[PDB]
Amino acid sequence: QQKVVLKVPTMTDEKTKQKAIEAVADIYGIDSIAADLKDNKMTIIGDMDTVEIAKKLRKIGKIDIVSVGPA
Amino acid sequence: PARFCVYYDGHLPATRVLLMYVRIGTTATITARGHEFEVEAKDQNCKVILTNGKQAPDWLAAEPY
Repeated sequence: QQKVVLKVPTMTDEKTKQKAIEAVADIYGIDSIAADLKDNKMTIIGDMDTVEIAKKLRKIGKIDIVSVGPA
Repeated sequence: PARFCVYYDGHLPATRVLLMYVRIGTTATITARGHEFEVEAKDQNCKVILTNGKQAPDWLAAEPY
């Protein structure tokens, strides 16, 4: 059970926030996905595989893994 | 058919701000407007439900996805 914080610089409005979330929303073991335009921050909590998260978001754009740790 | 409840600040599609996707059958804490709201994504109807059983703020909206 982990909390993953990403920077997803393509999130600049509601449409691009939703696109980013859609790229990860089928990953097994996600419980929640938050996204904030403020610091282009996406927060994923679950027992999913962070490597899959990274793989799926690369098709969107250049993302950074900020943190991975216990939820 | 739905897997998440999607929570927004605002109910009008033109202006609402998406906050969080919450897997149906789980609870999650949303931070909005300077406060924390712990919601339960109960089922595909995605009623807005606070875990304390109190009325959620009227601006908090949810839709299934």
